[PDB]
Amino acid sequence: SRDPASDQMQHWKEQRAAQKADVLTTGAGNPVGDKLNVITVGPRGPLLVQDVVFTDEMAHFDRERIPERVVHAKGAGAFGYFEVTHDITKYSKAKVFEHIGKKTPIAVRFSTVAGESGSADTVRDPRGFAVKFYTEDGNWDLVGNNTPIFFIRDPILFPSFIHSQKRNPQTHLKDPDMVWDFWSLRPESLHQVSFLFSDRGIPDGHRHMNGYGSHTFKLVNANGEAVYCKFHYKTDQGIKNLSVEDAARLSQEDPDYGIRDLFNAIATGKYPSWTFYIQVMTFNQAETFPFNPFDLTKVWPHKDYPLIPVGKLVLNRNPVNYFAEVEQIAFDPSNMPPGIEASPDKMLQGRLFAYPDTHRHRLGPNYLHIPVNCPYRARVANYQRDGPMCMQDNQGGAPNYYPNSFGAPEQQPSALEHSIQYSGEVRRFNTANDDNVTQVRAFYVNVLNEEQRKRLCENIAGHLKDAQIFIQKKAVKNFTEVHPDYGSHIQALLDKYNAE
Amino acid sequence: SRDPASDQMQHWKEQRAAQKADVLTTGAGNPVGDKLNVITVGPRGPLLVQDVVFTDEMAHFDRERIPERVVHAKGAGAFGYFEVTHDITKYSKAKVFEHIGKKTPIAVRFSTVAGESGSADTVRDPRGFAVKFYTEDGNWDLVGNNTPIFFIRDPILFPSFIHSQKRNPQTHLKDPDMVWDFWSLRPESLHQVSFLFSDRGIPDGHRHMNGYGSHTFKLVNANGEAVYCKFHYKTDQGIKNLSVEDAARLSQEDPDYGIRDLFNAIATGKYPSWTFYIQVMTFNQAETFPFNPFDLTKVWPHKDYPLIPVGKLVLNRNPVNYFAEVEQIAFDPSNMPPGIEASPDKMLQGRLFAYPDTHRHRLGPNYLHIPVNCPYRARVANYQRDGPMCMQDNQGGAPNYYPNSFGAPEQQPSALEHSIQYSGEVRRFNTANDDNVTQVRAFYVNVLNEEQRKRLCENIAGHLKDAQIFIQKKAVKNFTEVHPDYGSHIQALLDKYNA
Amino acid sequence: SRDPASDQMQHWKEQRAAQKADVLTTGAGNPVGDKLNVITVGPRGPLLVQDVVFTDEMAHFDRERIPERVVHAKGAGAFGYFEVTHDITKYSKAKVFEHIGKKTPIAVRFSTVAGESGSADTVRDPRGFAVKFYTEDGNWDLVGNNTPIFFIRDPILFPSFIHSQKRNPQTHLKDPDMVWDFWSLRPESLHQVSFLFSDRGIPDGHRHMNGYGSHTFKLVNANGEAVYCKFHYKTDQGIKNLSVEDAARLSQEDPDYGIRDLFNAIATGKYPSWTFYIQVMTFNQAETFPFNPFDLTKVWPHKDYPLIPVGKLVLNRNPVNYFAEVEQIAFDPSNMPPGIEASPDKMLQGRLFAYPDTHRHRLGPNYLHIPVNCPYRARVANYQRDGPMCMQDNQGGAPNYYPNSFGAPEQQPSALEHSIQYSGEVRRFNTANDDNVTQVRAFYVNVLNEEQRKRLCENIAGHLKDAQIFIQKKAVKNFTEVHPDYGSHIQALLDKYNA
Amino acid sequence: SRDPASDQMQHWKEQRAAQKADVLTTGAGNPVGDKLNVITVGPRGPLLVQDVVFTDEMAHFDRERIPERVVHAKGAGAFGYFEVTHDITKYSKAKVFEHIGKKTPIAVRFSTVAGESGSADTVRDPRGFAVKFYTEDGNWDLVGNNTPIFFIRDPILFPSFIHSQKRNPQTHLKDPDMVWDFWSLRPESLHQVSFLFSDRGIPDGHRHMNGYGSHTFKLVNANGEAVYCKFHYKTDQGIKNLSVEDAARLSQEDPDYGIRDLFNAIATGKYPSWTFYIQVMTFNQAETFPFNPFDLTKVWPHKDYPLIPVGKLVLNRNPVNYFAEVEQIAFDPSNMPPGIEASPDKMLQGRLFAYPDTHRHRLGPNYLHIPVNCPYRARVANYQRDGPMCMQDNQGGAPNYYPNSFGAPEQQPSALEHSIQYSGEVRRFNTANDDNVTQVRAFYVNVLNEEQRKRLCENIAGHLKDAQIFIQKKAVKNFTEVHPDYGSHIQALLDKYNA
Ligand code: HEM
Repeated sequence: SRDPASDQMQHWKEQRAAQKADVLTTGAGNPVGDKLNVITVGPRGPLLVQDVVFTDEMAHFDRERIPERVVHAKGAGAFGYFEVTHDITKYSKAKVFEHIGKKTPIAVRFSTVAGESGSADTVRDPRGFAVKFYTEDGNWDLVGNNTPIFFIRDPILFPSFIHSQKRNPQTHLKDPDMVWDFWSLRPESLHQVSFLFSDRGIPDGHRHMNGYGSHTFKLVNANGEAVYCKFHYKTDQGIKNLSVEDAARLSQEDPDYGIRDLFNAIATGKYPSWTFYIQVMTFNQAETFPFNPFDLTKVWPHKDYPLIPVGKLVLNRNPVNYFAEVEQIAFDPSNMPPGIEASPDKMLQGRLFAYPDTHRHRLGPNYLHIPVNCPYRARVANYQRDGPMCMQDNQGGAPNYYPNSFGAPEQQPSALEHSIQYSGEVRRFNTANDDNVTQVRAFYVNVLNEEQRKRLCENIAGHLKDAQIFIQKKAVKNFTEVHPDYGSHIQALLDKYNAE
Repeated sequence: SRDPASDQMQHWKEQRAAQKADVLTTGAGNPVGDKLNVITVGPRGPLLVQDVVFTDEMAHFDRERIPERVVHAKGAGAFGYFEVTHDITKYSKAKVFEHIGKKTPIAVRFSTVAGESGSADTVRDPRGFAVKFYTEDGNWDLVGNNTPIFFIRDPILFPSFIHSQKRNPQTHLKDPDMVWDFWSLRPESLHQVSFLFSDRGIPDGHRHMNGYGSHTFKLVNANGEAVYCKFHYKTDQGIKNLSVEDAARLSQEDPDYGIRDLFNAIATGKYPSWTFYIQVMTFNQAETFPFNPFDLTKVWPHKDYPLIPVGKLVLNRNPVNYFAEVEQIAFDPSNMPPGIEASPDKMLQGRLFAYPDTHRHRLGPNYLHIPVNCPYRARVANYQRDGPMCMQDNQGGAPNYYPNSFGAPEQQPSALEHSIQYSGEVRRFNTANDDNVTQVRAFYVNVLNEEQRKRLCENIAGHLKDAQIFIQKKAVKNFTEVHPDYGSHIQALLDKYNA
Repeated sequence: SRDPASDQMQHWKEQRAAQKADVLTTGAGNPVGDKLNVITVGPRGPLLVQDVVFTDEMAHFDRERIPERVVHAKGAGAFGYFEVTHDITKYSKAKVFEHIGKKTPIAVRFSTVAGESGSADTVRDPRGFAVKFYTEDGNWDLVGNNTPIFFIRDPILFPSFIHSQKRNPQTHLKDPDMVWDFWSLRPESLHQVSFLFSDRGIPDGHRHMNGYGSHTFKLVNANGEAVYCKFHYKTDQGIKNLSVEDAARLSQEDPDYGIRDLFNAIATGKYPSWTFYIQVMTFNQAETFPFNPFDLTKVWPHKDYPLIPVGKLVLNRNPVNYFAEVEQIAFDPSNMPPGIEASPDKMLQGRLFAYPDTHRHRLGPNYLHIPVNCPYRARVANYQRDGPMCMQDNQGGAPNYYPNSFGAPEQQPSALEHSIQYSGEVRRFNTANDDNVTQVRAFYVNVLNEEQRKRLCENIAGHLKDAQIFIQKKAVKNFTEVHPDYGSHIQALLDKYNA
Repeated sequence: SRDPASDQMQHWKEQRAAQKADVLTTGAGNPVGDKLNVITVGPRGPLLVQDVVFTDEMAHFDRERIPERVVHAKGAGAFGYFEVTHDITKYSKAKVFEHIGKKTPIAVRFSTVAGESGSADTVRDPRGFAVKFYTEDGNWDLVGNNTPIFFIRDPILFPSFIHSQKRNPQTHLKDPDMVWDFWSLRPESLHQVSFLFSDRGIPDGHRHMNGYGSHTFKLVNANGEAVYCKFHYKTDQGIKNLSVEDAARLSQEDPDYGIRDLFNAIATGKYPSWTFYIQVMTFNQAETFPFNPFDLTKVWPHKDYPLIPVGKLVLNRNPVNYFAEVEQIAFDPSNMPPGIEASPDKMLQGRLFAYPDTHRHRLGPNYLHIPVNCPYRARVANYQRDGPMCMQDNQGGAPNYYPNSFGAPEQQPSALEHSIQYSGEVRRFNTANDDNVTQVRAFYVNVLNEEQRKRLCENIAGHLKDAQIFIQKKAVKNFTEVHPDYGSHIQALLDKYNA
C-alpha cells in the first residue's frame, strides 16, 4: 500500500472482483484469437497484409497524439462543483448565481505556460486556473491565472511575447536574450514581472495558490442594470510557495509533482477548496478611476473596492482517463451565459476569438461534442450542422434555416446583450505609456518587505545576468524608474555575476 | 399532399403537436437574444468581435464540408435487417448465420463510381451496394457491386483505372481518350465493359438491381473446415433498367432520382427485399477449376456451382440525417467476423488496407466512434487509446498494455484464423494474360441475344466514337478477339460516326 | 481534328519530341521495377506488406480528395493580367493603379453557388467572379458576383440562406419548400431574386457576363482623402444568356459547358476581355443618399454616379493542373493593400473573417504557401512561424518577436488604415425593413419590358409552384408589394399549375 | 563572449550589415502600419473585426503546434554528408556506394524514446539515430538506435510496450508497475534491458554514442546476388557516458543538454565523425546460424561476422530553423533504393508500414513535399496526384494513369526486387521462447566486468524497487535464469530498499 496514485492499476483490478476478463476485440468489435504474434508465411516468412488485427491496432497507435496547447501545455485536471453561499443577484441575473445553496458541476485544469508537454511542474512561471461551469443557460468558462495582472495590455503583442518565452527558432533552446529583449522594451510588463520573480512565482502545488479572472468583466441584473467586476478565488488551503532550491530539485526529482499532489489529495478525502469573491465597480467610479479600468496591467485596490463573498469552489473528483477528460478539455472565454458579459478590455476582446478558433484546430470543428466539453446541463438547439466527426444525430431532420415556418428553435429576446454607448475614431490607439511604474512602486514597497525585496532582486538578477550587457542596461533603467533601490540593488547583483 | 420526401419539413412540424419551439442557443448552449442581426457600433457602424453568436455560427458553417469518398461519391442510404431463412452452419460458424430466424440489424448504401458529389444518379456506371452487419462478434461489412466481376484483377492498377474514368488533369473534363486508352491496353476489362455497356448498365433505381460480393471469400465451419464462396443477393423487386433515352432525360430532370426513388418506397411501406445466396466451392474443385478461382474477371457458372439460399435482406427505414447516417457511414471489407475470412484474391487483398486507411483521412482516426459505424451490438475492449476527437471514455483507466496481470481484456483462442499452406517465390507475378475472352465470348453469345447484342455494340460505339482513331483500332482488335461479329459490328457503327 | 481541350494528352505527348519517358519512381524518389503487378507468395498466394511500391501509391490515392468549397463549389479558372488605362490616382494610392500602362498578373475563378462539385454549369444561379491581383504591396483579392446586389444585407442570415438553397437534411434532395419559405420571410431578397429569375439568370458561358464587387468599398489617395466606391467589370464579348430550354439540355449534354467553353477560347487565342470601371461617391453624398449606401440590396444609379474607366481585364492563359492552380486557389476579401479599405457594409464586414477562416480548414493553416496563393510579387516578412506543412524556410533563424533590437522586419507608418469617426450604441440594429420594393419596382418597370416581364414571372412561377400553397401566398403578397401586376401575373400562372 | 548557441540572434543581426530592416507585412504580403496596437472604436472602445492584421497573425499563431512523434519526440538534428571510403560494390549495387570518394548529402536526428516534447535529454532511455541519404536513386532512410538489439522481436507488441513506457492512463504519471509488469512478462526483453541499465544507458551527448541499423537487411549486387547484413556506425569521438549523478543534475540544469552540445560542436568546426561498417552473412551461414538471423533480440558475433569498413559519416552543418528542418523531417525505413532491401525480420516488416502511415497523420499526405523530406537529388515522376497542401505543379497536365500511349513515365525493369522462395503455413507463429538468456548470459559475463556488473544490478534495483513485490519476484526469476548471480545480486539490493 503506497500512495493512491501508484496503486491505480492495483485498485482497478480490485474493482473486478469475480468478473472474468473482457474479450479482446479489434476496433470493429471482432474478437482476436492471438494479439501477441503477427501473421507470416512460415515461422521466418514475411508479414502479409492479411493481418488486419495488426494494422488496426498499429494504425490507431500511429494516431494517438494531437497538437498540444500552443500555451499552457503542461497541466492537471480535476472535477467538483460550485456552491452559492451569498446572494449577489442584485448584481447579475446569471442562473449560476440563482439562489443560495445552488450547486453547479464544474471542471478545472491547472497548468504552466511556456513549458512543453514533457516539461516540469515546479518552475517559475504563471499558473493556469480554468473553470468550466455546466449551467442551465449553457457552459460558462472562467479562464484565469494565479496572478491578477499580466505582462502586456494589448493582444497584438501576445503571439510575440509568448514566442520570446519559448525556444529560439534556430537553436531550439531557451534564450535569455529574447526573454529580456522584449521585456526591456515593454516596461509595462514590470508589474507582472515583479510578481513573477517574487515568492508567489513558484506555488507549492495547485492547491496552495489563488485564482483571479484577471480581466474586467461586466455583470447585468434582471433589470438590465450593469456593473463591472473582477473574479477572485482564494485557496482555503493557504498560500504556499516552494523555495528556488526545492523547486529546482523537485523540478527533476518529480516533474509531475503538481499532478501527483493534486490527485493524491483528492483520492484521500482531502478535497481542495477555494472561496469565490467579486470586486464591484459601478460605471461612475469606472470614470473617476485614476487609470484605465480595463488595463490588464493594473489592479483594483481592495480598500476602494472590497471583495464580496459569493460562493465556494470544491474539487472532489479526479479524472478517469487523462487524455479524454483533461488533455481534451477546452475552455472558451466567450462562453458566457446571460448575466455575464465582456468589457472593452483589449486583451479580453482578443481572447474572445483566439480560443474557439484554436480549439477547432487542436481538437476539431465539433470539439464541443467531446463529453467534457459538451454542455450536458443545457439543451443545444440551433441551425448548425455537419462538420468532421459529427456525433449525436446532427440534430436529426429539423429545419436548418432561420427563420422558418416549421417550429424550429427560436431566439429568446431576454437573452439580449447589454447595450453601451461609445464614440470616437476607429484606429490603433497606442497604449504603450499608460503608466507602467506607479502601481509597481507601491508593490515593491508596501506590498513586500525587506526579505522579499531582497529575494526578488536576487531572483531577477540570477536570470537577467545571462543576457547581453546592452540588454541588461535597458532592463535596469526600467527598474530604476520603478524605484531607485529596485534598480541599483539589481545592478549590484549583476556586477557580481558579470564579473566572474 | 405530395410525395413523403417533399413533405419532410411538413411532417416534422406535424410531429410537434402542442410542443413549443426549443430555445435557440449557441454552440456552448448559451441562449440567443437575436440571431437575425449582427452587432455593430451605430446602425451603420462596423462589426465587432464581441458578437460571438455570429462567429460561433459562422465558424462552424465554414467547416461543414468534408472530403467526399474518392470513389462512389454520389450515393443513398437506408436501414433494415438481415434474416436467416436456411441453415448453412455446416459451412460457416459466423454468429450471423447462427440459427434460422435470427435477425441482425443492417445498414446499406447504394452508389455510382466516377461521378462526383453533385453528379447525376441515372448514368451508365457500376452501382455500389454495401451492407453493414451489426453482429455480436463485431461488425461485418459486405461491400459489393451490382456486377459479379470487374475490369482489372490487380489492385496496383485501380488508382490508374479510376483516374482514367474521372476528369482530365489539365482541362478537368471527362476524356474519352483516357477512358479507352487504358481499356484498350487492358483486354481483361473486356468482360466487365461488355457488362457495363449492356442493358444492365443503367438500372432503374437501386431496388431493381442485384448485388454481389464479387470477390471469392473463404468460409470456416465450427470444425476448422474451410471452403470458398461468393455472395449474391437478388432483388425481390425484379431486374429493371432505364433506356438510354430515359436515363439521359432523368439525368437532368431529377439527378437524385435514385435517392428520391428509394426514400419514397420505404416511406410508403414499400420495403425493398433481397434474397441472399452463396456459391460454394471446395478446396478440391478449387484446383480443377479451368481458371483462377480468385480471378476477379471470372465468374462461377451456376451449373457447376448453384446458388444456395441463406436468408433475406430487408430495408424498412430511411435515415434521419443524411450527413450523419449516410455521408459518414464507412464500410471496411476487413471487417470480417469469425467464420468468414479473405482469400488469395489480389483485388481483395489490396482492399483489406485501402478502406480503413482512406477512412482515417476522410472521417478521422476514430471514425469507428461515429454512431453509424460504432459496433454497438458488440463490446469493444482492446488496448487502443487516444486519437483526435476521442469519444466515449477512452476505455477509462484500464491497463493499456498486453500482456498484463491486472485483468484487462484477453485474446480468445477460438477466434484464431484458418491456416493454409503456401509455397513459391515472392515476386510480381504477371496476370495480364489470364485469358480475357473465353468467358466474355460465352457472354456475348449465350447470355445475350439478337437485340441485346445490337444495343450493346451500339452503346459502346456511341461512346468509343469520340476517342482518337488509333485508340479505336486497338479497342476493335480486342473486341474481334472476343467474337468476329462483336468487333465488325462495332467497326461498322464507328465508320458511320467517324465518316 | 478536335477542340484543343479534347486533344490535351495528345499535345502533351507532342511536346515530348525525342525525349525519352521519365523513369517511374515511388514517392521518395526510388525507381519502380514493375507497377503493374502486386507482390505475393507464389502466383496464387496472399499479398505482403513488403510491397511498399503498392502501398505508397495506394495510400496517397486514398488521400486525393479534400473538402469542397462550402459554397461556389463548381467552378473554372484562368490566368491573365490587369492593365491600367486611365489615371485615377487622385482617388486611390494603390500600387496597382500607380501609372497608366502598368500591368499586374492576375488569377480568376468563375463558379455557381449551391451546386456541388459534380453539378452542372448551365444552371440558374448567381455566378462567381473572383480576381487575384499579385501586386507589389501584397495580393489583392476582388471576390465578386455577376450581379451588383444580393438576397440579404446581413451576414448572420447567410448560413441559413445557403442551407435553404441546398439539400434537405433528411432527404438530401433540393427542397422548394425551404428555398421559398426563407425568401418569403425575407422580402429584402426580392431585388436579387427578380434579377436571378430574369434572363441574366443563366449566362451563356463565363465570358458573356459582367462582374461587380457588389459591396461598397473605400478608397484612399496619397493625401489620406477617402471616398466610397463600387467595382464593375463589363465583358468585352457582350452579355449573352442561354434560354430555359437550351440551358436544360446542356445541363446534361455537357455539365462542364462553362469549363470547356472558357478553356477552348483561351486555347484558340480568343482571350476574353473585361473593362474595369468604378462608381465614386464622396462622404457628402453618402449622407444625402436616399438609402443606406452600404446596403448590399441596393444599387448606385449610373445617372447620379457614372462609371469611370480604370483599366482592362485580360485572360490569356489556361491552368496546367486544375487541382493545383484552380481547386486550390483561395481568395480573401480581406486581402486589400494600401489605397483600398473596407466599409461599414455588414455583409462585407462579416466576409472579412469567413474566407480566411474557412481556407484554413479546407486547405490548411499555411494555405498561403500554395504557389497560386503565395504573393510572389511581394516580400513576406513578419513574425509568424511554424504550422503544419510549413514550406519554404519558416523565415530561417530570424527574431520571431516584435519589437526587438536585432534588425527584424519593422512596421511601415505609411501603411496605416484610414480613420473614421463613429458613435452610438453597440447592439444588433434591425435592418429587416430598409425598403425592399422601391428599387425593385424601378427594375421590374423601367429596366425590363413586356417580354422580360412575362418571361420573368414565368420563370418564377415555374419554380415557386412546386412549393406549398401557404408558402405560395406569402411570396405573392411580397411580389404584389413590388407591383400589382408583378404579383397577379405570377398568381395567374400559379393557379394553372396548381390546377 | 559566449557560446555560439547563445549568440544566435546576435550573429544574425551581424549578418545584416548596412541592409535596412525588411518591411513587416501580413500573410498576403500587405504591409503593416502598426502591429503594436489593436483597432478599437475610441481609446477604450471594443475591438472590431476590421483588424485583419490582428486576426491574420493571431489565427496563424493558433495553428503553430502539430502532433508530436508518438515516440522519439525529444530530439536534435544536423546535416552533413556520407563519403564512401571502401569498395563493397561486390555486395550491393546501390548508387550510394557507387565508387570511392562519392559524397552524398545526409540528414540526421537524434532522440530519446518515451520522453515527451518538453522532456530532458540526459535520461536513461535508448537513443534515436536516423540518417537520410539524398541519393540519385531516391532517398534512403536508415533509421537506427544506439543499441544493436531491442526489447521485443514482434511488432504486434510494440504499441503495448511503448504504452507501458509512458504515463498511466488515469494518473498521467510514469508507472514503474506498468514498466516492469510487461518486462517481467516478456523475458525476451532481458538482453536489451541489461544494455539499457548498463553504463551505455545514458550517453554523454549524441556525438559519443554508436549507431546501428539494428535489423537484418538484405543486400543485392549488380548480378542479382543477395547477402544479408547489419549496419554499424561507430563514433570517431569515442564512447562516453554520463554518471547517474551527473545525468540527474544535467537532467534539470540543462534539459536540452544534447541539443546545445551538438549545435556548439558544429558551430565551432568540431564536426562529429562516425565510421560506417557492415556485417555480412551469406544465405548459407544464415541457416547454420544457431539462432534466428532475423531475431531483433540477438546480435551477430564480430568473431564469426567481422565489421567491414564502408565509409565515413560527417555532420558539418546546423539547422537554420528547427521546426522546418528538424521537427518536420520524416524518416521512412521503407525508403530503400535498388541494392538495399528488407528481410523476414518481423519487427522490420511492421515498420515498413508504421512510419509512412504515421507521417501522413503527423505532417500530412504530401509530407514528402516539405523540403527536408523532398528527394531533391532525384526526379519524382509517377502517377500520384492531388492531396491536401499540394505544392509544386502536381506534375502539371501529364497522363495520370498507367499504362498509356502518351509518353508518361515508365517502370524500369532493372529496379525489380530480389525474389526469395518461402514455404509453409500462413499463421501466427509464436516466438515468445526463442531463447531469451543465452546471449544475455554471455553479455553479463564476458562483456562486462566486476564494476559494470555491480553498477548494472544497482541501476536496475534502484528502479525495479518501486514496483509491487509480486512483480519484483517475477523479474528476479527471469534474471536468475540469465545467471544465478545476476538475480541474487538484485534480490539483495531489493531487500534493502524493500526494508
Ligand atoms: C456575407 C456573405 C458571404 C459569406 C459569409 C461568404 C462566404 C464564402 C465562403 C466561406 C466561401 C468559401 C471559400 C473557399 O473555401 O474557397 C465563399 C466563396 C466565394 N464567394 Fe462568398 N460569401 C458571401 C457572399 C458572397 C458574395 C456577395 C459574393 C460576391 C461579391 C461572393 C462570391 C464568392 C466567390 C466568387 C467565391 C469563390 C472564391 C474561392 O474560390 O476562393 N460571396 N464565400
